[PDB]
Amino acid sequence: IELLNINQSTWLILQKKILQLCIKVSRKINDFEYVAKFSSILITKYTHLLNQSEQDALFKEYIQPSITNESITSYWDPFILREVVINRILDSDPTSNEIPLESQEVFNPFKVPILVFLVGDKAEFTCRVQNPFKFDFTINDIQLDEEISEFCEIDRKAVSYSGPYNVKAESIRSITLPLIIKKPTYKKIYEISCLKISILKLPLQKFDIINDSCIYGKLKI
Amino acid sequence: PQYFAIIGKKDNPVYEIEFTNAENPQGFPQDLKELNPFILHASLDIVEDLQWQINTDNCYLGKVDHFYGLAITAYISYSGMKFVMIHGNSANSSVVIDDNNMRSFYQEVHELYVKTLMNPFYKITDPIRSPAFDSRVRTLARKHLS
Amino acid sequence: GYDYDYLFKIVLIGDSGVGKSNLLSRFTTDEFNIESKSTIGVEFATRTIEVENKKIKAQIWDTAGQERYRAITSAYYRGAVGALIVYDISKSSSYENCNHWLTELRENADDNVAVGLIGNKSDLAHLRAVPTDEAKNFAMENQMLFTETSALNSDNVDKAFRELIVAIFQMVSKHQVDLGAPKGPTISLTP
Amino acid sequence: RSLKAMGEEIWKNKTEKINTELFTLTYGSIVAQLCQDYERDFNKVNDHLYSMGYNIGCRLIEDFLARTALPRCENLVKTSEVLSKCAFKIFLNITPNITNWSHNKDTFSLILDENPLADFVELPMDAMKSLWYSNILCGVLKGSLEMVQLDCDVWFVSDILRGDSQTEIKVKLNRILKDEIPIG
Amino acid sequence: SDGYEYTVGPKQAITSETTYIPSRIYSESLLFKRQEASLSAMAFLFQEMISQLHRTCKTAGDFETKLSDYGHNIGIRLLELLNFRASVSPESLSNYITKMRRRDLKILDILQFIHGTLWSYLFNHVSDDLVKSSERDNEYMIVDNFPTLTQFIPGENVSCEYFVCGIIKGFLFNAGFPCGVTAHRMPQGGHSQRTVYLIQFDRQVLDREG
Amino acid sequence: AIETILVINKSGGLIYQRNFTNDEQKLNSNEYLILASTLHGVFAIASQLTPKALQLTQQTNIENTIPYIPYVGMSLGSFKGDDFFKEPFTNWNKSGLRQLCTDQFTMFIYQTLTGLKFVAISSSVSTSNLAIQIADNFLRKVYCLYSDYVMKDPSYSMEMPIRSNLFDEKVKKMVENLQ
Ligand SMILES: *C(=O)CCCCCCCCCCCCCCC
Repeated sequence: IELLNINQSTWLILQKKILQLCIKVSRKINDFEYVAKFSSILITKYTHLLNQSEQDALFKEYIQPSITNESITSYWDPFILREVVINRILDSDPTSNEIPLESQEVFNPFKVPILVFLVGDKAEFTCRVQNPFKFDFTINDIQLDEEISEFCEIDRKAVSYSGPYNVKAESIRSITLPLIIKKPTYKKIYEISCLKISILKLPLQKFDIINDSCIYGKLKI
Repeated sequence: PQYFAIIGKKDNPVYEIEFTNAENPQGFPQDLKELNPFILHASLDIVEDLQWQINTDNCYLGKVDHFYGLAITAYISYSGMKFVMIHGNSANSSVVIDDNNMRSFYQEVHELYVKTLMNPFYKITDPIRSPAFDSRVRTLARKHLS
Repeated sequence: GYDYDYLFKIVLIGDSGVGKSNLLSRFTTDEFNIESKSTIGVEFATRTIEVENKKIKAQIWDTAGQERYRAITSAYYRGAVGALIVYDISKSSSYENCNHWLTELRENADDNVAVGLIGNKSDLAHLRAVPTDEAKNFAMENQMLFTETSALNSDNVDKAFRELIVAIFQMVSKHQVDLGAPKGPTISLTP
Repeated sequence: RSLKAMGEEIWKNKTEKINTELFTLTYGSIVAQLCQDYERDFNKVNDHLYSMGYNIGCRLIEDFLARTALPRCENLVKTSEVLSKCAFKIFLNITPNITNWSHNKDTFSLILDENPLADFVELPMDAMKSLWYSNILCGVLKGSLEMVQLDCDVWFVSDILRGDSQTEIKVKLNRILKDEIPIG
Repeated sequence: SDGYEYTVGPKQAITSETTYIPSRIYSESLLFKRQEASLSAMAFLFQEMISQLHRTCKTAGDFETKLSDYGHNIGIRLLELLNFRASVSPESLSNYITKMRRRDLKILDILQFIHGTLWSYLFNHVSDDLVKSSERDNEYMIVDNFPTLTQFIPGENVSCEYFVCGIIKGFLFNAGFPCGVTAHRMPQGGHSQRTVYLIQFDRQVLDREG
Repeated sequence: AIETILVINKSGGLIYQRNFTNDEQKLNSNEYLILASTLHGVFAIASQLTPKALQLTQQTNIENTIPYIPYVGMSLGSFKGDDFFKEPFTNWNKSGLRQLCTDQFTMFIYQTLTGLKFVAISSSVSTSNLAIQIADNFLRKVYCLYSDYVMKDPSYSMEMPIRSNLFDEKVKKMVENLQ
């Protein structure tokens, strides 16, 4: 790998073929370490050169056992979950609940939303998860932060009853959840983009928020 | 058959193609199909070595490298573009390269590269993704290569 | 002393009898020829100011037309970049003409011209024939600065004038950036 | 001679020439980097090139009309004749034709027989329906004819690079604003 | 559809099988069609492009790099093509040629080529008095008595001339000769519109040459 | 013997006051602004003074053409050849202040079609028509130099004060030959 520039040359087909032989030999020897470490590189860098057949084969053969044997303790891309939008539902008429207001010169004319929740109004947390690969995985569970933790979290039993969230091959599939609130904030606007997720029974890894292109789309509560 | 490629200074291909002869239209059987990029990458080193030397024409290098019956020929243009190709047997021969047909082939392919380099939207790193270029190169291959 | 980088033309346009002649007489570089208002239509005042290291020269032309000046009074706004609409808070007649004055200004002068509106002689509190509230509301509807002035209430016109120029500068200032030689014998390699 | 032999002589021996492959390569570099800078938003690319051409023309009207000093055009005929036969002739070796005069005589079309700006060009496949390549020409036309107090609108309707054989520039006079200095 | 498609790899093309498309650029030859135009158009494009970079930039270094990059995209296209024309000895152009200009693979040959052919193409007259300073270790330099492109640009400072600097920078970079080319102003000979493009080569080439 | 020139952009306002005198320096820089603007205003106001005899009936579109003085300039930039032009041309300001003659000097005016004005103060006092014919040609050479070296300038905003060295040295070369 050092002879090439896997980690001066940009022959992606050749680099893919070398990485394929590398993982194949690493599995030929009883070494579950570099098989994992190179499969991660192969299916994070050269993901738009493998056809569906080889991608499915590689995922079922060399990456899935890497999941089972606790070889990798993270996820491959940071580009998952483009959109993280949140809202509040008005089940009754608008008048039922309203937001408090919280109570000889010279003129010249030549010179984002702040989400609000009362304390317990039922909210709605909709996140759009994008699958770039040619195989379909599943999300196990979702969590928020430590800084804004225990403030407006999603309900653990709710997500558990909802069960594992499959995501299709190339989709931008959405997940909608309820959201409980249990603490006030007085006057201190707090951000929400830490957003821990588990994927395929892995440890809950942090994932930031990324729009269509790099700009961090932050909303705050 | 034959397998021809155009490669830039950063050692990435901007074009690759393979020509049969209609007797065995699957081309190189199954293993040389996998082995073409690596043998050509090997030959690239010798092409680079001859790139900067003294010794008449020096754009056309002719037979530069050898392998299991593969004749590897190369041509260097002015921007470091390397036009390199490998000729194989018809499943049994001691294949030899023409001295003028491939010369003129590289002359016209370099003509095509020169005139498709000029347009402002084409960068050196990006590949030559042009159906007109592909059609012109293959109809040239029919006329000159064999 | 041609040190100024830019030269902005501004018209002190206003109604007759408004006291605008006394208005511009305070802030001046008063020298040279004077009393040229009746000579053609105009009298001239100038000033150099510093605006983040770019010296700016101003040209106050005080156009006036009584009964005969119809075409040239409009032609003097060929390339005017500022306006200083002068009115007086003593009679509604002077303020009533501001709509026509602005209409002619926008029709003839440069497109999207900066316009201020100055109320002369605000010391007189006995004949306030128009309220500052209505004047401010009128100022809102055109994106145009407003002020009222008096001899005793000094510095107001000066600060408004400077702020008008620095407002115009942001519009007609294209951004300007402040844009080891080989020493020794030589040998000629030409063929 | 009305305009033909006049402009022919002006271009023949009064002008300092220069190779135009330099000119077209320069313009190609500008319009190539514009796409990368604007992230392939070809509508805004066209708008930026329009501003480019307008800023060109606002100055260019002082070079032409000083190198020839033609009399003031009256109405939509001699102005078209100069604009076709001398204005483009002095600055480039092209004599574009005039076509499809409207019924009311308020619009006309320049046929650009040759376009030295777009000499060696292929637009990318994903931009052969939005990008007007030589929008700088429309910009300079609009700026010049506005500065002669002949305010008008200029646009494309077809280009040789995109599809159709003929390459067009539609020029429509909006209004002759009557603020042309005191007497000119 | 039949393009290269670098993701999938080299497609299989049968030699025996042929319907060409009207590309409109590959069919158009490039022999030497002379269509010389006025210097005024070039000058107006030059000053407007400078003005647009002048707005976009924030400092002298930004203006430096941006104009150099703008000129760097012309040398890339000139290097192949000008040599290719010079290969012609007095329809497909390739059926009028037997051998090419070799490669100008030497430092002196490439620099002499820019002295002779490139400048004669660009400004219609060969450049004057190519020199190398034999003082520090190596400092080549090409001097012009009257730069055509930036002639109208006033001011004793020289920064709007780097268009040509980028042209030579690209021409040398694509030929396997990295450089740090930069312009300087020096009146010597009563002209005072005299400009020296200093070429400063890199250690790779310095080791390569000997 | 032209001693001074000055040019007015489109709406008044001096933008060039390079004085071609040995050593006079009597007039302040500031008052030339009033000079140029007053000349502009007088140019405007003389337009509506055509006598009514010629107001309704001019019939004089044969004299507007101006003849070609051969080598008024000297003995180039964007232009090339022995001289900036060879043919005669036409007058543009046919109802405006063209000349102001005076015992000690003479002020010639040349108006560009777009609106620019060029003013030439000459100490020399030519039957008052040949003087105009010399002056219009010379001022159009100055206008050609202006279009060459002020319009094709990046660091020059439109209709603003002129600050250049090519332009001033070139017009100085132009005038030092014309005497
Ligand atoms: C009658 O009123 C005379 C009008 C004169 C109009 C002149 C039009 C000039 C257009 C020339 C465009 C040349 C292209 C330059 C690109 C840099």
